[PDB]
Amino acid sequence: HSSSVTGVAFSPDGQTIASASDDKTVKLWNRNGQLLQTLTGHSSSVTGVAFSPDGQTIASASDDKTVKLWNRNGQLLQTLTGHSSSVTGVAFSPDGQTIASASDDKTVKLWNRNGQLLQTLTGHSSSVTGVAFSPDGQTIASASDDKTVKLWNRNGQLLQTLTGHSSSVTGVAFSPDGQTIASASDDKTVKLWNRNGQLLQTLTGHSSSVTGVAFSPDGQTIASASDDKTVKLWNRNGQLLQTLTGHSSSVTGVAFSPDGQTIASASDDKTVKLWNRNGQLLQTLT
Repeated sequence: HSSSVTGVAFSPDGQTIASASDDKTVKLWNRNGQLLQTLTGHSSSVTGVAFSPDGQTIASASDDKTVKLWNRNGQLLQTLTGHSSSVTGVAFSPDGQTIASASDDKTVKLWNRNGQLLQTLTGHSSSVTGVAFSPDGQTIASASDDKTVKLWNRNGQLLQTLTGHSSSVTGVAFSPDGQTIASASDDKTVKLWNRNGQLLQTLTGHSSSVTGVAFSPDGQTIASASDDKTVKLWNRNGQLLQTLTGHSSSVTGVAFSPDGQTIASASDDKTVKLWNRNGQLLQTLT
């Protein structure tokens, strides 16, 4: 990548890594660090990327106000138009049939893979910064600069507003068993919540804004990305397990391999880095 990497995701078998960048591309990489494809078509910075559960479809989010759907070989399949400002994040439903997009226009939109707008989730009072599907597919979680996470059903009905962060919420993730919700915030914390909206834990330790959060596939490990240039690994009890050091600028996103053994981090230093659960740096994708 020729500019900041803004997001990273692992394919379902973890053999392919997808990276989003301000250079307006998504790049696809093998686990061994070889560049496989560069997906070209967005007209401004790409802000996030997601793999479909089948590993065949890639979704990308962009400042050009669209989501694009791509196949694993780089073909553009759909352009999802409807947001009135920058799209900041994207997620697939667990059945791969629905795409959720987050936008500076203060909404989440829901789309089918044919590109039809299914629903607009309205309620946030400021930019929406990230979106996640519950692993049962029945709930949508959104993160916002209005300092909240909101939970929604597919009907667009607001279910819960999770309040407590003292600054913008930058990202959101469901645990693989759907029992826990993690949120990242400019207030330098990750907070863990249950589905009732109750705060379970506040993870403290990062020295600057937290930009993204992810669960291991067994839900036992939480990874957080920060402007303090680290990824931190945490257990469910909130204990800090590791600090992954090596990026030379802000870390913007993080993801786990499907066996939870490898962590991918995205950075403004224009790289993706791969790490072991032990905290050891493994590889750097440039």
